[PDB]
Amino acid sequence: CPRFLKVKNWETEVVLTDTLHLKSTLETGCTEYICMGSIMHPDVATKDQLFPLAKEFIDQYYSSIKRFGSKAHMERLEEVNKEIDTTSTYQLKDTELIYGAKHAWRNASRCVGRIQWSKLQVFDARDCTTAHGMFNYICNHVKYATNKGNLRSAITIFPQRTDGKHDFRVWNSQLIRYAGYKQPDGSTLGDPANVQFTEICIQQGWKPPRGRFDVLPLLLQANGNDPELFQIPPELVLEVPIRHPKFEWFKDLGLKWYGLPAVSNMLLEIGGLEFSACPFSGWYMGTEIGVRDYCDNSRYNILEEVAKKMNLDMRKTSSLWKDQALVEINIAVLYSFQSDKVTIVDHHSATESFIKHMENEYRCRGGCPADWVWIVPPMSGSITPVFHQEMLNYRLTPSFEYQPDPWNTHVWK
Amino acid sequence: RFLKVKNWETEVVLTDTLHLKSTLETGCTEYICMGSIMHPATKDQLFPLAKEFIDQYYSSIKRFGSKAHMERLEEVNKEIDTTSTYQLKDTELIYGAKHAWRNASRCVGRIQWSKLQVFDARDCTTAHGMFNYICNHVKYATNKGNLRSAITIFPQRTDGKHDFRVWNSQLIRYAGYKQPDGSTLGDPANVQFTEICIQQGWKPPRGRFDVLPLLLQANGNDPELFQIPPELVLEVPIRHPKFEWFKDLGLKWYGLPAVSNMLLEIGGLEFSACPFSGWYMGTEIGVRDYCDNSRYNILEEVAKKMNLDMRKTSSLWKDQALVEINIAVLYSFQSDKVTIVDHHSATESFIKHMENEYRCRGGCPADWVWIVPPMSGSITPVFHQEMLNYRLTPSFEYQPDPWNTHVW
Ligand code: HEM
Ligand code: HEM
Ligand SMILES: Cc1cc(N)nc2cc(-c3ccc(OCc4cccnc4)c(CN)c3)ccc12
Ligand SMILES: Cc1cc(N)nc2cc(-c3ccc(OCc4cccnc4)c(CN)c3)ccc12
Ligand SMILES: Cc1cc(N)nc2cc(-c3ccc(OCc4cccnc4)c(CN)c3)ccc12
Ligand SMILES: C[C@H](O)[C@H](O)[C@H]1CNc2nc(N)[nH]c(=O)c2N1
Ligand SMILES: [Zn+2]
Repeated sequence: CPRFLKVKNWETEVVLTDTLHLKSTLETGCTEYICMGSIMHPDVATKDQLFPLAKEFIDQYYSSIKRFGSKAHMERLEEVNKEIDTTSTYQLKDTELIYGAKHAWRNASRCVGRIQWSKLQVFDARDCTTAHGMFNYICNHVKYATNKGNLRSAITIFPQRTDGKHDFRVWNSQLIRYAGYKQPDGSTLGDPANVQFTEICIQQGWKPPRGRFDVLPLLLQANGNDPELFQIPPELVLEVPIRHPKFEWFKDLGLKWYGLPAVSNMLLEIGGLEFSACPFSGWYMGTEIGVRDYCDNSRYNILEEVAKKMNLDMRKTSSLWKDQALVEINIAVLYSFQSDKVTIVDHHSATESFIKHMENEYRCRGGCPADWVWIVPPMSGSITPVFHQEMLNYRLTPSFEYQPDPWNTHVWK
Repeated sequence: RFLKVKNWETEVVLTDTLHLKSTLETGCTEYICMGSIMHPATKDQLFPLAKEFIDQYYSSIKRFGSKAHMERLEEVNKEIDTTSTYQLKDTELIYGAKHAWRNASRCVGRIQWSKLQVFDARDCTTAHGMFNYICNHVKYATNKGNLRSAITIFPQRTDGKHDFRVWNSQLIRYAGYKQPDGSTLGDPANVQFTEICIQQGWKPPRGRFDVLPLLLQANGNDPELFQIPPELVLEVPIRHPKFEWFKDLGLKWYGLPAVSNMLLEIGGLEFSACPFSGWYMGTEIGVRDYCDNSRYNILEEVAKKMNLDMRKTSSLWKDQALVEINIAVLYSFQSDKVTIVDHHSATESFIKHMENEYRCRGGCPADWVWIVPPMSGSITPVFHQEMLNYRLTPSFEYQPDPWNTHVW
C-alpha cells in the first residue's frame, strides 16, 4: 500500500493527507476489482491468535499515554502474556477498558457524531453475573445518559466472551424501542421495524398493550443462560410528543418518540477480547427520527398523511409532495425536541461538526476513517458539507462490530 | 465467486456474476475503500484489448467463433501490425458506444442505454468540421424539446500529439465572471473556462446567462472559437406553480445536457472528443447547478422571498428552499414540453433497469455514491438498494483538462 493518500474537498479545495490507513487491521470487503462500499454487512480466539492481538492493543495503549517502551509497558506485556498462557485469555485494566471503548467509537467509520468521542462515560459491568444484575446496570445507564433531557453519551460493558457458550447478550437491538404488531389482515400497528422482536417477546411471556408506542421489555441473557424479560420503569423513558411550529394539526397525528438512542446489539472488540453485550448511547440526529423512523416505507410511513393534511397533489411524483412533507416532519421533530429541552442535533450542524472533527483527526492522528455512504444524511445530502468531502474508509481496532442475532444461535437450556 | 446484493426495503436479493468479467481496477483494496474518491498505447498492449472487444461483440450478436468473427480477428491482427492501431467498423462503433453508456456505473439514466443515436465523425480533420458536427448534434438531440440521446465520435488518438478535444466541459454552459468586489456574475463553476475564452478573443456580454462559445481543438492544433447559433440553444424560464414572485428572480437554464470533456474507450482505442447528451434529471439543475456553494447559490434569496426564519439551521430553511427550487425547475420544463425527469421517477426506472440487467446480463455495475440523488435520498428506492461497483469496458473515462497539456 502507498504510504500517503490524499483526500480532497471539492467545495473548499482543501486537501488532506492520510497516513493512519497503514494501521488498518481488518478487511473492508472490497478488492482491487470490485468495491462493496454500499453493502450493509461485508467459537473463540485461540491462544496463538490472541497473543499478537493483545500485544498490538497494549502497544497502542502505552504509545497513547506516552509511555511506550517503559518499564510499566514491558511489565504489562509480560503479565498479559502469562495470563493468555495459563488461562487462554486475559483481563483488561480499567484504564485499558476505558481507552478501548472510547477508541472503538473514535474508529467507527459510519458515525457522524465522533467529534464527542473522548467525552464517553464508561460503566464497567464485568462483575455482573445474572440477568437481574444486567437489568440494574441498564437502568442506571438509562438514567445517567438521559439526565432529564441533557443527554450524556455512555457505554455499559458486560463480561467478555470466554468459551462462546456463556455469552452475555442484550437481545434488543436498542434499549428503548416501540413494539410492532402484524395484524391478521396484513397491516401493522406500532413500529414495523420491530415486528420480529416483538413476537419473540410475546412468546417469552410479555403481555403486549397493543398500542402504537409500547416500549418493548428488555430481553437479557447472562452467562449463556436463557434470556429473561424485564419492564423498563416508564419514568426512566423520556419521550417527546411531536408537534409543528406552524401546522396546528400536526399534534393531532398523535406521534411521539423517545429521547435516548441506545444501541445494544453490537459487539465491542478490544485487544482480541469480545464484549458481546456493550450497550452504548448518545443523542439523536433529527433525521434518524424524522426521515428514517417515520417516512421509510417499512417504518411508520406517514408521509401520505402529512401530505394529505398539507393538501399537496399526490398524483404526480414531480410535484415533489414527498420531499415537501419530509422536510415538514423533520422540522417538527427538531422543534419538539428543542421545545422540551431534550438534546438533539440537526443534520446541518452535525455534518459541519464532523468536517471540523475530520480535519482535526487528519492533523493530530494522520487520518480519520469515514464511510461516506453512512456519513451523508438521508435528506438534503448535497447542501451539507460532507457531500463534497472525499473520505477514505478502513477498519481500525478497537472497533464496534456486527454480530448475529442471538435467537438464531442460542442453545435453549 | 458469485456475489449477492439485497434491497433492504423489498428484501429482493440479486446475484452478480457479471463482475467476474472485469479486469480494470477500482482503486480499492482489501484494506481501504476509495468508493467516495472522485478519481481513484502500444501494439503490444493493443491486440489483446482489440481481441477482447471483438470477442464480446461477436458473442453479443451470437456469432462467436463464426466465419465473420474469425476473419475480423485476423483483419484486426494485420492492421495493428502495419499501422500500430486499427479502425472499428460502423457496427462496432455503435455497439461500443452503447455499451460504454451501459457500463457507466455512475449514471442513473441507463435504462435508455440501447436508445442512443451514434454520429460517426471519424472523418473530421479541422475545428470548422468539428463545429458543423457539433451543431448537427445539438439540433438533432434538442428536437424542439423532445430530447433524444446522442453521441458524436471524433477521430481517435494516434500519437497523443494530434488529439481532437472539445475544451468546453459541456457543449452548452453559461459564463461566469470574477468580479472586482469579490463575488461572481453568471455561473461560478465556469469562471476559469470563461477567462480562457476571453483570453482567446471572446467578447463577453457580461450578463448572467451568457452562452459560452465552443472552443474546439482538431488534430492537436490550437483551439478555435465558435458561437453556437442561438436558435439551436433551447432554454427554459424557471417559474414556480404557486410562488408568482419566483419568475421575478430572473432565472433560466438550458434544456440540453451535453458532456464534452470525457474520453470514450473501445477495444483499446481512445476517442478524446466524444460529446454525448441526454436529458436532465431535475436535481442536476435545481440542487447542484443552483445551490452548491461554488454555484449560483440563490438558496439564500429564495428562502428570503418565502420569509423563512434563517437565523438557526435547525429551522431547515435551506431544505425548504431547496425543495421549492426543484419544484419550479420540473414545473418549468414540463410546462414548456422540454424533456426532464424527476429524481423519484429516475431512480424507480433505475431499480427496474438493475432488475433487467441482473436477469439478462448477470449484473449491473452501479456506484451508490453517484446513483443516490443529492436530495431526499432515503425516500427514493436506490437508497436501500445494495450495489456492486466494478469497471467494465467499453467505458467513459476522465481525462486531464486540455489547457494543462497542449503545447501551443
Ligand atoms: C453523541 C451523539 C451521536 C450522534 C449524533 C450519532 C450519530 C450517528 C448516526 C446518525 C449514525 C448512523 C445512523 C443511521 O445510519 O441512521 C451513527 C452510527 C453509529 N454510531 Fe454514532 N452517534 C452518536 C454517538 C455514538 C456513540 C456514543 C457511539 C459509541 C460509543 C456511537 C457509535 C456508532 C456506531 C458504531 C455507528 C455505526 C452503526 C453501524 O455500523 O451499523 N455513536 N451515529
Ligand atoms: C438519457 C437521460 C440521462 C439521464 C437522466 C442521466 C442522468 C445522469 C445523472 C443524474 C448523472 C450524475 C450527474 C451528477 O449528479 O453529477 C449521470 C452521470 C453519467 N451519465 Fe448519464 N444520464 C442520461 C444519459 C446519458 C447518456 C446518453 C450518456 C452517454 C452516452 C450518459 C453517460 C453518463 C456518464 C458517463 C456519467 C458519469 C460521469 C462520471 O463518471 O463522471 N448518460 N447521468
Ligand atoms: C449511539 C448512537 C447515536 C445515534 N444518534 N445514532 C446511532 C445509530 C446507530 C446505528 C444506526 C443504524 C444501524 O443499522 C445497521 C443495520 C440496519 C438494518 C439492517 N442491517 C443493519 C445500527 C446497527 N444496530 C446502528 C448506532 C448508534 C447510534
Ligand atoms: C449525458 C448526461 C445526462 C445528464 N442528465 N447528466 C449528465 C451528467 C454527467 C456528469 C456529471 C458530473 C461530472 O463530473 C465529474 C467531475 C467534475 C469535475 C472534476 N472532476 C470530475 C461529469 C464529468 N464532467 C459528468 C455526464 C453526462 C450526463
Ligand atoms: C463525493 C461526491 C459524490 C457525488 N455523488 N458527487 C460529487 C460531486 C462533486 C463535485 C465535484 C466537482 C464539482 O465542480 C467541478 C470542479 C472543477 C474544478 C475544481 N473543483 C470543482 C462539483 C460541482 N457540481 C461537484 C464532489 C464530490 C461528490
Ligand atoms: C443499501 C444501503 O447501503 C443502505 O440502505 C444504507 C445506505 N446508507 C445508510 N446511511 C445511514 N446513515 N443509515 C442507513 O441505514 C443507511 N442505509
Ligand atoms: Zn470500495
